[PDB]
Amino acid sequence: LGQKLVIWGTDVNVAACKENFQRFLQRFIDPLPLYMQRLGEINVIGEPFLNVNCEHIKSFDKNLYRQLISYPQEVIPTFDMAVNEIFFDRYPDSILEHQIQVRPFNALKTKNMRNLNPEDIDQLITISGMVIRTSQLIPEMQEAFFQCQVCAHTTRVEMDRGRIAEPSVCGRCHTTHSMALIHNRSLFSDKQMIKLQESPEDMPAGQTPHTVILFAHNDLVDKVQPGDRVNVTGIYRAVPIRVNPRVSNVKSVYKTHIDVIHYRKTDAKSEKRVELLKELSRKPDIYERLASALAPSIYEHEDIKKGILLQLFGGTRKDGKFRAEINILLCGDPGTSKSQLLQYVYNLVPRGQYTSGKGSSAVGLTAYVMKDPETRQLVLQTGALVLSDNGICCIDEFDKMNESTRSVLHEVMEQQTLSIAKAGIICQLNARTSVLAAANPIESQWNPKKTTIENIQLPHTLLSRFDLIFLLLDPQDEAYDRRLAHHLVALYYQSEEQAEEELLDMAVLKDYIAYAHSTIMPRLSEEASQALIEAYVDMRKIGSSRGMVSAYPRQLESLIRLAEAHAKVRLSNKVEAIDVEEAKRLHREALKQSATDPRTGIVDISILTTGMSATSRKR
Amino acid sequence: LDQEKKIDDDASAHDQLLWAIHLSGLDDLLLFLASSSAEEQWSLHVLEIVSLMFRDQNPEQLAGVGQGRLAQERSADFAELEVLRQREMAEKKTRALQRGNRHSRFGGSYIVQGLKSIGERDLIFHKGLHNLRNYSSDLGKQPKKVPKRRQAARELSIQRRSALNVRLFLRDF
Amino acid sequence: NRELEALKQRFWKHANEKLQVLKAKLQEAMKLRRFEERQKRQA
Amino acid sequence: DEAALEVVLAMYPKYDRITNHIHVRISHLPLVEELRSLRQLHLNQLIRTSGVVTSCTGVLPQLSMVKYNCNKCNFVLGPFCQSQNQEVKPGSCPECQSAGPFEVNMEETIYQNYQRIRIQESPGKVAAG
Amino acid sequence: TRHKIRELTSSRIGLLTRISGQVVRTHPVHPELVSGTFLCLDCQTVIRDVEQQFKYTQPNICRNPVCANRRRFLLDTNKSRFVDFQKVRIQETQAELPRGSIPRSLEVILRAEAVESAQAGDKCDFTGTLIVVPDVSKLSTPGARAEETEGIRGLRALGVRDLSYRLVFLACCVAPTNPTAESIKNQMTVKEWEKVFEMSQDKNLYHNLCTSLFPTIHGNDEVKRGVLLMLFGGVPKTTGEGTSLRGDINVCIVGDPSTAKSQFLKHVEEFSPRAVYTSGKASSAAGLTAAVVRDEESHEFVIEAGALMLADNGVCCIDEFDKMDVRDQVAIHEAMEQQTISITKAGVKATLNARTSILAAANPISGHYDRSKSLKQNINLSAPIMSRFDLFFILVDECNEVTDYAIARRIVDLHSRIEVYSLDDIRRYLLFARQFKPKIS
DNA sequence: TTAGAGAATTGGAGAGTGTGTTTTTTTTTTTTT
Ligand SMILES: [Zn+2]
Ligand SMILES: [Zn+2]
Ligand SMILES: [Zn+2]
Repeated sequence: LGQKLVIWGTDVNVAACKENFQRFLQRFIDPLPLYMQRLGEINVIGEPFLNVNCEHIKSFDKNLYRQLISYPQEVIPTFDMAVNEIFFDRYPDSILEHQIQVRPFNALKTKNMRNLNPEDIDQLITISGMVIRTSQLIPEMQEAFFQCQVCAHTTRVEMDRGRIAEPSVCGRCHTTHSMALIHNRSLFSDKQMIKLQESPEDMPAGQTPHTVILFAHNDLVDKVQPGDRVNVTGIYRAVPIRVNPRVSNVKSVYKTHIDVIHYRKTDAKSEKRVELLKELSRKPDIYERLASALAPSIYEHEDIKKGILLQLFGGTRKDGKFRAEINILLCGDPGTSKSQLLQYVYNLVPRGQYTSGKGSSAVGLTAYVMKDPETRQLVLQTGALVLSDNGICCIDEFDKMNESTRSVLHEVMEQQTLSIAKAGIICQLNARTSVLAAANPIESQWNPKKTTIENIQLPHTLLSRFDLIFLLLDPQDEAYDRRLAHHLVALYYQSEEQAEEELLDMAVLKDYIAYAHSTIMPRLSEEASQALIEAYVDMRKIGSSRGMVSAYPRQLESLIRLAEAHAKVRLSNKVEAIDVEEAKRLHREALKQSATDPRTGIVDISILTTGMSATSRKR
Repeated sequence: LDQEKKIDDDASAHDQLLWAIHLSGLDDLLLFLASSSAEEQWSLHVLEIVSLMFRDQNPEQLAGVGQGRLAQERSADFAELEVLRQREMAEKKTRALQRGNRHSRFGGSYIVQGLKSIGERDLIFHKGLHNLRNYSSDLGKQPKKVPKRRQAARELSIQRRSALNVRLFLRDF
Repeated sequence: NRELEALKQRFWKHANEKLQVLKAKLQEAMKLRRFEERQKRQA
Repeated sequence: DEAALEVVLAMYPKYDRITNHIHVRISHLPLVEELRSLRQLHLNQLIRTSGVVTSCTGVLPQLSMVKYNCNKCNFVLGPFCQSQNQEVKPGSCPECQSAGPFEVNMEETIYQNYQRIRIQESPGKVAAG
Repeated sequence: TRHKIRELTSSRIGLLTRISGQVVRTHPVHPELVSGTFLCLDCQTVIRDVEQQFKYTQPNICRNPVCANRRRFLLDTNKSRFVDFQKVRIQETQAELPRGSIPRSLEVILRAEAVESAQAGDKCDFTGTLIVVPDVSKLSTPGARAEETEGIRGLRALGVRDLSYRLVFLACCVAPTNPTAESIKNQMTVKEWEKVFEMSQDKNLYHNLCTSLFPTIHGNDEVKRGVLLMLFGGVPKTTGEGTSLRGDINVCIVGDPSTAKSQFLKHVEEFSPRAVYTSGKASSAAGLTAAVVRDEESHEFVIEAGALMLADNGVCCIDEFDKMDVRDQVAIHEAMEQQTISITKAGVKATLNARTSILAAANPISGHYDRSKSLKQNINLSAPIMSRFDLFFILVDECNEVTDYAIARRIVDLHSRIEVYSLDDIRRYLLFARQFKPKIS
């Protein structure tokens, strides 16, 4: 009889605790009838858990909060009984896969990892931390299935605090030691170990971080990945560890872990958007508005931002084998805004990647095979170019990569696939990725006398794959530098009402790009086709006259990509001479920047070859 | 014992043997020997043959056999399958309610103040709050070995529905 | 379909697990042994 | 092997001084198998395979018919045949039933040459990568 | 229904499930005991069909009802039944991998007909059951005695130890996730026979096949013919003394970087099966031919296969052939004519088959061709390398306005309007025709 | 017709026997420098 129960060594009545929690659920209303709304949400969604705020419990009833914190192992099952009783007193014929779990949580940490003490054992705590590792899924047996190997009579045994009461005899027949555990007829539930470090923001000065073990079960297992930051609420357990696996002597010093009751992630940061985006797309100069919205924190390079915008939108993928991906390269000294552009667009785009061409990079560009250290089994770590198979791959320090990595990037750009010839493994991985690269001069600062290729010292074959190439040189001009300095001091005097506005602009830019990618699929009009065709012939004219060469057919492919992307930006769904003219303009601006020899002007064969015509006749 | 695990509606070795008798026509010779007044000397023999022939059968079940039995038995098999499945699902749900929605090493202990233990102290309960709705003192007890003398007698064979051709032949016989 | 069959014939012209095959082709020879011994005994 | 020994001692009556057993080896068996294609169906059957020898032990002495001194008395346990499957444990002495730390009688034990090789598929018959 | 690797939770234990995954490592095929036949040593009774758990199990009792023996049994290996067994690691396919996660690996068991049907790198659909496999080293039984999370406890076989579990998928079927002369004949259909016969009787078949294989290419009709004959190939032969005569055809396309030289290679590679595209510069330690690298598991020198080895009995499309590393520049001599790659290094001696047709593409020195000079003067290939190729082709970017007009028309038509023979038909006809072995009149 | 006193068989407590355990450096070699 439930009314006779008290928690062991506690003097708290289980029935009274259940009634107090029931009236809490029935009458708490003011977070600004609260939790009956959550019960209805459970009823329609079908998720068997209820999140409850311990501060709400405290403000409703201090004593109930004290009981919950002190004796969670009994009080939380009491709350489960309370909530299930209420839920099935209402909604009488709704069906749930499981009984509801109450998941009490504190909004902020009550303790930190360094101050956890034996006084806190079997007590509900909340702590903040960063996740270091997450184990494979561990099945925990919940009900053992036994079958008699003599007469096939079966029985089921319930789990008593982690040990089985194995039947020593059969019931149907009477043979001894005949009941065998049928492992895959038994019942199991999910379990997982998590290793959690104290946050860098929470560590004391100059100390090595402390770490705790969490154990999650059932539905909380697969909610947290390594690198995440979480406020975890759970019961601080202490368990013995046996001195060696074949002996039941245990060390006097106990191991500790946290049974997870609740996770709250603390580093995470439709028609109501579509209606805005539809009219905003037909607003005038939306192209300029989006391009200027890109990277507000730096002084403006209009054509660089326009090219990055068209890279984000991309062409149209169709089938044959032509890449819709657009490749962009940025050049300039160290200390220019190119790395800020890379990091910004990596934060912006979905399926993005950011890595360094240098061999010291955090995640490599090429794919490799390694022994998973926590498992010892091989894992195929596909590089960033394969991980960004439907996004932008940002490559900082693009000049410093070794020749093997240059070959890998040549393969990825030409074929949009990465070959795997690892030991045993043979496969063709997919790398339909838009590469945004940032190179440096081999010298300290950009040599004006030498060409782009002569300064960055990358092969002309790989340079020829990029659709656009730009330079971040700053003039020795007061007209530019004075206004840049004004922009910089204003950026210091940035405030939160500007931060929110720029965040809203970036968010609607994200929604715009996602909505474009979702459905909008441009096609070529006849006038656009004629414009592209005569554009290729026009680019060939200037070189074919006088006997040199000024263009080659892959530039027509680049122009097609840019025109399709611009139609995608303006939501036209039909490519037109407007898009083709913008493509020609931006492509020729990129050529004016990158392909300009200091003596003879724009030379096309400086991309097809190392050096240029003047050098070829100087030697 | 190895090959008596045949499922119903399948031709066991005995069923195949009876089919051999049927196709050979020795069944008609047995009917002749049973009906003959002159060869009455073999009556006990013929009785033993007929007994061993009809060893496995049930009279009413055999008499119910006829032309339209395939559809009847197919539908009956499907319906019985669903009945068995529903019973197992119900028992699984009851067990899932009897245990809690927390793992077994989730602790917690209670004192049931009214219940005296085997001593004079109040009962301390460790098997979870869910079990106290239908508490019984034999939750964790091992049953007892019935000694050899007291072990109840068990039925010597399961019943299986023999092959339909053999059942039709035995009905006609 | 005669010309198609002729093309099939040309491709067959250019056209150019085994323990059971061994046992079968050997079983033929031992059957012949038994037959010849039987005939010689009955002669 | 028994029949071949009979024929060999018919041809050369004094060959028992040189040998006590003739090993019949089989060549040109049509049951050729690839190493990658061996299955449980080939178990306890005479197979023929090809490959490159990639490892070899030294020629080691292996027990073939082993005799053991009793751990207490002077009796010697009977000839036990080595199987390639497990270590042969002597059991208990039939004179006195002791079963303690028995030891091999090296002089009365019959040994045979043993060499364990590892073969693998030839590198031109394996696929690239 | 299909399930993700992330969805293989304990709720799926024992249920029929279908998953997609990429094979990472396949282990050797073993014989696994499925049912043991045992002899009772103290009454000589034979117990058949003893079914095996995830531990090697003897009879629980003797089949003789009055026999008291319960641990002294001897397996009869010749009368027991075994199954072919193979375990393979897989991981999540590239498509299904959630963003930012480490790839989650899984262990899959293949049995009987299914063993060795999947190779590392293959993307396969596995149909079967998620099951749970105990730590069998902790279990002690009469058959065999026993060898940071706490397992379940209290079994007699387990003693004072604790039993942990791990999840393993048991695949009853394996297939790819998205896929002799007589063998060809029987595999293909009557309609395919009719189409093959039509092509065999077709007039202008030469130019029809050229146009069908190379639609994007404007002009260069002779280069198209050369590449088509390179695909068809000659007849390999073996001399009386056992040396081989080369059958494969080698073709090199030199040209300015603005020409269609790479596009020929792309069309060939996307048409033909078993073909490889590669650059002259290596993406790996093994470039075109092969390399010797230290095994990360064994710390031992092993072969790493190159593009030609991967293209064995196929076509290797080598772009930027002028930019080979010196190891490939030397070993390509043996690979192109003798069709072998001979390696003699520490820990490895090997002759590796490279029976490949090469389609090379190359740039002139200084990046443009000069018609006043010979090809030997225009490219950096040495005379030994030049002698290997059966056909050489040169592409010069003529500054001809009508040709540029036609090029732009064709390209933009391929991008806008497009949205004789099909490539599948040519694949079937090539596979049919390559089995012919013409004789010399 | 029930059940209780004397003899024989079976359950299991416990006494006795046997088994298993507590990153680091120098050197080579191929490829890459
Ligand atoms: Zn039983
Ligand atoms: Zn002795
Ligand atoms: Zn026995």
